[PDB]
Amino acid sequence: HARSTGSYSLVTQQPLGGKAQFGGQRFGEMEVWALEAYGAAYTLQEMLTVKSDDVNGRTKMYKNIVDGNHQMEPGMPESFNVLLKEIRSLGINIELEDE
Amino acid sequence: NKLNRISRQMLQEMGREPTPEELAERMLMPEDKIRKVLKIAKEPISMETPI
Amino acid sequence: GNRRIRSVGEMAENQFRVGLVRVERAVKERLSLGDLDTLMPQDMINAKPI
Amino acid sequence: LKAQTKTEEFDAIKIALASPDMIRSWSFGEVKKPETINYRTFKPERDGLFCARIFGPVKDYECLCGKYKRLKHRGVICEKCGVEVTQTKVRRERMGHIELASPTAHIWFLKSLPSRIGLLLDMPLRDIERVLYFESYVVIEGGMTNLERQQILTEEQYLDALEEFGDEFDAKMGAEAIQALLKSMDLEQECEQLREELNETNSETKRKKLTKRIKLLEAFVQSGNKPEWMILTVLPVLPPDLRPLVPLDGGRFATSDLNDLYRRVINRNNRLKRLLDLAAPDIIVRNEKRMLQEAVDALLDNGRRGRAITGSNKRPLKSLADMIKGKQGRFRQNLLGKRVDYSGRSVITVGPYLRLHQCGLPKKMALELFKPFIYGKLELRGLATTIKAAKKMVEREEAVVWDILDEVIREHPVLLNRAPTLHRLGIQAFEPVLIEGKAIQLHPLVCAAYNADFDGDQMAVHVPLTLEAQLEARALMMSTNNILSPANGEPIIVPSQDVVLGLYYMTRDCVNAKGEGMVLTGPKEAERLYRSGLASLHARVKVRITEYEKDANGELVAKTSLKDTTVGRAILWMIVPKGLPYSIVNQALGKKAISKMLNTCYRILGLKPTVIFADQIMYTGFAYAARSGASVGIDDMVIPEKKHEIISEAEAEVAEIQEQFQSGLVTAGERYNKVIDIWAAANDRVSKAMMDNLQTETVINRDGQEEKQVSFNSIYMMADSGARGSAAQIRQLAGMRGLMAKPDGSIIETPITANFREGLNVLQYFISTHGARKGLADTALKTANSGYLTRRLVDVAQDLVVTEDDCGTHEGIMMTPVIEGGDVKEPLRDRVLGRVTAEDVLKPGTADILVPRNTLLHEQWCDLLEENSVDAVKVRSVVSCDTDFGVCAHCYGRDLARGHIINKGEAIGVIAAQSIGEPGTQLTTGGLPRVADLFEARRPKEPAILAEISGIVSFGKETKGKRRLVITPVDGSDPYEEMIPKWRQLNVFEGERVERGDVISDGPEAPHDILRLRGVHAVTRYIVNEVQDVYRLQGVKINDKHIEVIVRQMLRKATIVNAGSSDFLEGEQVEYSRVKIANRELEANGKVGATYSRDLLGITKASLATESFISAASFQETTRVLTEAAVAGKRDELRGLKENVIVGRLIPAGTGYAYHQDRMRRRAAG
Amino acid sequence: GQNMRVAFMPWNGYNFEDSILVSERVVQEDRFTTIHIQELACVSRDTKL
Amino acid sequence: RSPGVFFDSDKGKTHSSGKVLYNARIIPYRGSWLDFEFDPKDNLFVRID
Amino acid sequence: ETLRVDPTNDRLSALVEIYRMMRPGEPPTREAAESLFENLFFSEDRYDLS
Amino acid sequence: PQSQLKLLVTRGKEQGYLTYAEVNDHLPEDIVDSDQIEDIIQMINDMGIQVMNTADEDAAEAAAQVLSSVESGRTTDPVRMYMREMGTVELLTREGEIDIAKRIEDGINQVQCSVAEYPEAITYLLEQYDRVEAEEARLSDLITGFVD
Amino acid sequence: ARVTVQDAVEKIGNRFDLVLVAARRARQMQVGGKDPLVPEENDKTTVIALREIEEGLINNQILDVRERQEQQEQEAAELQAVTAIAEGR
Ligand SMILES: [Mg+2]
Ligand SMILES: [Zn+2]
Ligand SMILES: [Zn+2]
Repeated sequence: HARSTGSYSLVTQQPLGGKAQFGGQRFGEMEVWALEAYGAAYTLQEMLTVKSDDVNGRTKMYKNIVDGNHQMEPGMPESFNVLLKEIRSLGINIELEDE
Repeated sequence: NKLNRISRQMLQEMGREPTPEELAERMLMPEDKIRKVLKIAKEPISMETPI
Repeated sequence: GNRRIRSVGEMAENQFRVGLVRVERAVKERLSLGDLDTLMPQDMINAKPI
Repeated sequence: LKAQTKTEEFDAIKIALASPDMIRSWSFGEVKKPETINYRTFKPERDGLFCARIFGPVKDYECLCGKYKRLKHRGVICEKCGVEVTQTKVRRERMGHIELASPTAHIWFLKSLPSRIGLLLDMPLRDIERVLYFESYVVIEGGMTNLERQQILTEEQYLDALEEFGDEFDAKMGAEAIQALLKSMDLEQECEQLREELNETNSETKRKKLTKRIKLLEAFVQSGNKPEWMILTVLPVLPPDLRPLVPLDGGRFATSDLNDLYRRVINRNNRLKRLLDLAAPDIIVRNEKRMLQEAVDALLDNGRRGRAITGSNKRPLKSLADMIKGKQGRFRQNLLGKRVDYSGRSVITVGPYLRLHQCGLPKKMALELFKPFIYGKLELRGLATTIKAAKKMVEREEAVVWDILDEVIREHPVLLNRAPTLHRLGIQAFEPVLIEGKAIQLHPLVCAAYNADFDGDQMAVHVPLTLEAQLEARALMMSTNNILSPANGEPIIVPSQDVVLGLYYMTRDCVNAKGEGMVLTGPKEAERLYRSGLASLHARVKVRITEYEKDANGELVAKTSLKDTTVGRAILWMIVPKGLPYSIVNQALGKKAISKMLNTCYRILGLKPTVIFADQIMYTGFAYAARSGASVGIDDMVIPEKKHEIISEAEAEVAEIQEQFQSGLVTAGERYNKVIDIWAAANDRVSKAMMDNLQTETVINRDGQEEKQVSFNSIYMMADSGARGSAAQIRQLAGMRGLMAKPDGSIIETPITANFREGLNVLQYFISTHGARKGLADTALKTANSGYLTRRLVDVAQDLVVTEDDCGTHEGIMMTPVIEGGDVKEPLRDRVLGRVTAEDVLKPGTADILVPRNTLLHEQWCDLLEENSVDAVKVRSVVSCDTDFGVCAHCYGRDLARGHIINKGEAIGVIAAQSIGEPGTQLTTGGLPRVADLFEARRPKEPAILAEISGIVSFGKETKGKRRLVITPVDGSDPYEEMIPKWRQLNVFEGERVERGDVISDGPEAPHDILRLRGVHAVTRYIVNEVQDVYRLQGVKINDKHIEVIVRQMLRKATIVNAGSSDFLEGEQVEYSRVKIANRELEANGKVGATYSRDLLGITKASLATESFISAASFQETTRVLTEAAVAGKRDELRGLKENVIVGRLIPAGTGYAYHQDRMRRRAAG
Repeated sequence: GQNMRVAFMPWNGYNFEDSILVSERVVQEDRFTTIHIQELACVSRDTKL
Repeated sequence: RSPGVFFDSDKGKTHSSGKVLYNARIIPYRGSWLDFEFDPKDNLFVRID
Repeated sequence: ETLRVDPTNDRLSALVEIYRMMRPGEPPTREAAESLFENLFFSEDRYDLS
Repeated sequence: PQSQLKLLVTRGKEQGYLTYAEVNDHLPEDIVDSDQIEDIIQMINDMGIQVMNTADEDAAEAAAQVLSSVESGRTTDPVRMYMREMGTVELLTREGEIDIAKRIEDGINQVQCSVAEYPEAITYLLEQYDRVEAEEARLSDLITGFVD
Repeated sequence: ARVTVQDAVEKIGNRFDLVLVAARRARQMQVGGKDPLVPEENDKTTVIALREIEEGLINNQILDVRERQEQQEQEAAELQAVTAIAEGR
C-alpha cells in the first residue's frame, strides 16, 4: 500500500482511506519515542502536525511541495483544538496565555 | 402507523410479506409515497456504533 | 470429563428457544384482553421474533 | 509597544473554572429548541442543536435562505435569517449555550472522589446529595440562633426551627442551597480562624487535617476560581460539526450521541420553564429539577450514575468526558497513534547487493509516494503545461516521468520502520533505489537492528517532506550514521549468519591441502593461486604481507613481514583497511572476532572506513559462503556410538533405585530425586559424547600417518562460527533431548530418550507438545510484559534531556570490577569505558597524573589505565549531577551511535528506557518481573532489617507480637528502640556492637532502607547491581548509564525535615529544594535553609509526578487530572516532551532544543 | 501445492534469513500461478436530487 | 464447562494462610448459579451467581 | 458456627434476606420472596440442568 | 460488635491485595451500587492497590473512603426519589374531590367578582368592542362568547 | 550522495546544530537567493549544504555575517527611499 494525499475523516481531520485507496500508516507512541531519541524534532512535528492532523497545514504544505519550496507552517493540530473545545464545553475554562 | 397496520395480516398472508407497492393500494393516497415515507421515518444510526 | 462439547444444532436450539420465550410473552400478552372466536393462532404468533 | 490581541504564536496554557458570563462569551446564541433539521429540506431549524444563525452556514460563503450567495458579500448579516456568510469551517468553531432554569451541579466536581464542593465546604458527600435531591434541608449562614451553618435538617425540624425563628436563620434545599452555601462562603475569614485554631490545640490528628485544609483553601483563593462556578447556571453547547448529523447512502443519516443527550437536556429544561410558569406543585417541579440534574450529568460525564442509553440502541451513549478520555487504556489521539500522509508499506526482501546506506524501493510505491514532488518537478522543467497536465501525465505513466522520479529520489532519503518498535534503531533512514517489483529490499546487516526475519514480516515507509526533515533523516536517522547500539558501544552492524559462515569457511585451516607450506609475495597472488584451483582456500602457508599502524602521532607507520597464515586469511586481508594489524584476520574468524574486528576498526580508523569495511565484509561473506557449498544432510548430524550404552547404564540405575524402593531402603521422594538425578546425569553424558564426536572426530593425514583437528562437518561449522544453531540445539538433534516437564512442574522422570534424528514415538511427542506450547506462550506474553515495562520506563524519564554542558561537580560513584565469587564476572575497563573521571587518579606512585581531572575515558585512556595496575576509578554519573531539571553532558558520558561525547540537547531518558526495555524480551527470585520489582522499589516478601543506629544492642521486654530490641549508642542518647517480631530468627549478636546498616537479620533488603540508613550512592549501587545481575545472567549487555538515569528519576523526590522556608512534611523535588536552599544559604536570611531527606520512589509512582497537566491528562486518569488542575487554576507552561507532542509543536529537545531554548530565554525577560 | 527440486546452499545472500530464491523456470512454467475471482458491485440508489 | 456439580479448592493464595479452602458450585445448563464456599473461620457460605 | 453467623430466624426471614440480596434497594414482599426463591432453582421455566 | 466497613478495609490492607470479587461482598449491605465501585477501586488502588504500583501516602485515601462509607436509603435514580416523594400524598375521598373543587370555585369566582368591581375593567371592554366594530380587531380576540 | 556526516559533525560539534545550519544553507540554495560554494554533482541542496559544512566554508558565524551584511546591502538601496518618508513629520 502507498498514499500521498488521500481522503480525510470528518469528526477529527485525519487520513482515512475511503476509496480502497488506503489511509496512511499509523504513527504510534513508540515511533514518537524513536523520533525523540534521535535529535529530530522537525520530522516529528511534520509527522503529527502537517502530514496528518493540521487541516490548514496539509494544503499549505502541499502548495509548497509543488512550488519547489520545502518548509512547514505548522499551526495547531485539529485534535488538540477539538480537545480544547471538549474541555471548554464543560464548566472548565481553558486558555492560551501570553504572546 | 397506518402503514405498520397494513403489514400485519399480509405478513403471513402473502407468504413472506406484502410487496413494497402493495400496502400502497390499501392506502387512500398516491401510493408512490411508500418509499419516501418508509425512508425518512428511519432513525439515524449511532455514530459510535462499534464495528 | 468436566468439559462438554456443543455443536451447531444445540446452539441453534438455544437461540430458537429464546425466540420462543420472546414470542411466548407476546402470546400471553395478547391472550390477556382477547375476544372469543375472532382471533386465531396467527394474529398472536409473529414471524419477525424467531 | 502594544503587546498584542489577534492570533500570534501562543505560550503555555491556562485552565480554570468557567463563569456564567465567561461561558456566554464563547456562546454566539442560545439553543432554545430540541429540533435539529427541517425533515424535508434538510436545512437546520433556526435556533436548535443545528443552526445556521447561531453557529454557521451549511455551505461556504452562502446564506441559509439563499439571499446573498456571492463570495463578495461576507461580513453581511442577512435580513431574512441572521447568518453571516463565511466558510462552513466556522460551524466547526463557534460555540453555543443554554440558560438553565434551575441551578445544576457539575457532576465532575460533585463526584470525582475529591468531591470538590464537598471538601471545599468541609461538607460530607451524602449530605450534599441528600440536599441536592431535596431529601433534606441545609442551613446557610444560620446567624446567631440555635444552629450550625453547615448543619442539615429535615421537614419537621425545619418547620419547627422556622416557627421558632422567622428571621436571622436561613435554610434552603436542592442545587440552589449548595450554590447559596458556596457563594456565602468567605475564604479569608475561614483562613483567619484556621490559622489560630492550628496554633492553639496540639494534636497530630487536629493540626494535620487543619493545615491540609488551610493549604487547600489558600490554593483555591490564589487560583482565581470562585465556589459558585461549581454550580452550573449556563450550559455551553458544542459546535454542530463536532457532533455531525451528516447523511449516508440509502437516504439514512448518522449522528453523534451528544445530540441525543443535549436534546434531553434542552427538553427537560424547557419543560421546567413551562412548569415554573404554570405554577406546578412542588412535588412535580422538584422531580423536573432532579430530571434536569440527571440530564446534565449524563451529558457531561455518563460514566457515573446509571448510564442512560441511546435511542433504539442498548449501548450507552458516549458523553463528553468519554469523548475526552477516549478508550483503549489511556490514549489521547496524539498517543495511541495517528494516520499519516506520504507513507506506505509492504512485504520485504533481501537485496544483498545493496550498500548499507540504501534500500530497494518499488517503482509504483515511489511514484505514488513522491507524487507532489513529481508534479512540481515535471512542471518545473517545463515537461508539463500545468499541475493538471502533470497529474494526467503520471496517471498515464508516460516514459519521461520515470527519469523525473530518478531525479527527485537521488538525495531525498526515506524512512523505514518495522512493527515492534523498541529502541530508536527501530526506525532508520535510507536512500531510495528504484526497484522493479512490489517488495521492499532491506540491507542484510540492518536485519539485526529491526529484529526482522524474512518469513513475511512487513515494513513501512515514510517521506521526510520538509528540508529539515530530510536533513534530520540524513544526519541522524541515517543507517550509516548509526552503527552502534545505544545500549552499549558494541557494533549493531555485526554480520549475521551466511556472511559469518562465509568468513569462517574462508578464514580457517585444515591439516593438509593444495599449496600447503608454499610461499607467496602477497595476498594478490594468494587469491590468484586460489581462484585458479591451484591452491586450496584453507592451507597452511607463509606469505609476505604489509601491515600498517597509526601508532606514530597522527601518522600511519608501514611495516612488512612473513606471516604464517592461510590462503583464505591472506585473501581476506585485501579488504582490511590501513592501520589494522594482520593479527585480527589471522584467527579462525568467528562471529565475536568478526565483530571485534569492526569495533576496533571504528575506534581506530573512524566512521567511513568502518562503514565501507562492513560492506565489503558482508559482500565477501555472502560470496565465499556461496562458493563454500555448505549444506546440511541427514548424515551431518552424528549420533554418539556410545549413546545406547549410557542409556542402558542409567536404565540400570533407575531399576536399582526401584528395587531399593521395593525393599523400603529409600523413601518415595528420595527415590524420585535419585532417579531424576541419574537421568539428568545421563543427559549430560550423552551430550558430552556427541559433542566430542561432532567436534574433533575428523582424522586426516599430512605426509605422516595421522593427525586430528576441528571438524569440517557442516552443522558443526554453523554452530561454532556463530552463524546459527547452538550446542543445546545440536544436543537436541543428535543426543537425547531433555527431561520434559508437565504443566504443573513435576518433571517427568523418563526423559525423551529419542532425538529428532531418530523417530519420536507417540508419547514422547505428546509430552513435547506442552513444553513447546508454554514456550510459545511466554515468548508471546513477555512481549506484552516487555512493552509494558518500556512504557512505564519512558513515562518515568521522558522530559529528562541533556540541558547544561558541564555542571562541574567532583561528585561521582566509585567504579571497581564486580569481582563476584570467583574471578571477574565483569571487568573494570567495561564499567569505566566511555565515562568521565570525577577526579584525577594516580599511578601506584604519586605526584603523577595520568588521567587529569575530568576527561572522557576512551579506548586509549582505558588501555593506559590497564597498563598500570589501577584497581578503581571515581566516575561522574547522571545520578550525582548537580544540574537541576536535567543532565549535563559532562556527567552523562559518551555512548551514542557515535563514539564522541553526548551532544547537548539529545534526549537521554527516552533512549535509556528504550535501551533497558528492548532486550527485555530475552529475559525469563529472578527474571523480568525481578527487574520490574527492582525499578518499583517494592519491599520484598520476607525482608532483613538493618541496624537503625551504630552502637551496642540488646534484646528488651518479652513476647507480645514482637520482642523489642533496644539500641545503645556510645556517645548519643538511646531513644531508638525497634520492636522486632521474635518468631523470626535473628542474626545480630546480643553481646556485640553493630554499625548502622548492619545485618540484624538475613533475607532481602528494601531499597528504601538502603537509601535512608546507608546512602544515596549505596542504594544507587544496589539497584544498578541487582538489575544488571538479572540482565547479565541472561547474557545481556546494558551500560550502567541508562539504569543510573532511571535511578535518578526514582530518587527525584524528598521530604523536608526542618523549616524556615517551606512546610514540614511536604514531599517535594530535590531540584526545587536544593535550588531554594542554595539560594537561601546566601542573601535572604543569613541561612534559614531547611534540611530534607532524599526519598526513593518506584518508577510508576515517580511517573505520577509531572508539572504539566496536559502531560498528566494523557497517561493518568483523565477526568480526575482535568478537574484537580482546573480547581487550582493550574497553568501549564509546556516545556516537556509529551505536552508539546500533544499540542503539536517542536519537541523541547534535539533539533527543536535551540528553538525552545531561545524562546524560553525571550520569555520571562525584556 | 507443488513439489519441486530444491538445493540447500547459500546463494550470494539472496536466501539470507528465511528468504527464498526461485528459478525463472518456475514462474515461466506457470505452475505456481494462482487464479483469483473478485466480486465487484455497483449501486444505483435514490437521492432527493 | 459441563452442567452439574463441581468441587474446587483455591488452595494457596486465598488469604495467604496456607489453610487452603473448599468450594462447591452447581452450574445449570440454563439458570442461576448456586455456589457454596468456606472461609478461614470454617463458616460455610452460599452465593447465588 | 454458620448458624451462629446467621442473622435470620425462620423461613420468611431468610426469604426476605435472600430477596434483598438478589434485588437490593427495594422493599421486600412475602409473595415476592416466595415467587423469586421458588422461581430460581425450583422452576421448570427458569432452571434446567438437562 | 458491629461497625461494618472497617473490616473489608482493614483486611484489604493486611493482605495487601483483594480480588474484585473480594470487596463486592465484603462491602456493607448499605452500598450495593454498580458504578459505586468504579472510583473506590481507584481509592484503594492508590493506597495499596488490587485491581484484580501505587502511592504510599495513604492517609486521606482512608478518611475519604470512610466518608464514602458513611455516604452509602437514597439510591438516587430520580424515578425512586419521585415514586417515594409522591407515595406520601394521601388518596382522595369521593367527597374530598367535591370539597377541593368547591374551594376552587370559591377562589376563581372571587377573582372574577374582583375584576367586575373595577370600573376600568369595564371601560376597557367597552373601548375594545368599539375597536371590534371599527374593524381594528375581531370578535374572537375579545370574547370567547358570553354565557351562551 | 553523502553517506557519513562524520566530517560535517567534526566541523560544528553539536550535530543537531549541523542539521539546523545545513538546513539554513540548503534553504538559501533551494529557494534561490544564492548559489553553491562547491561544485554541484547533481547532489540536492541537502548534500550540497553538508559538503559546504565539510569544507569549512559554511557555518552559523559565516551565514550570520553574510545575512547581516545583506541587511545593509538592502539598507543602502532604500537609503533615499525611506528618507523620502519624512512625511511622518
Ligand atoms: Mg519473525
Ligand atoms: Zn438569508
Ligand atoms: Zn553533571
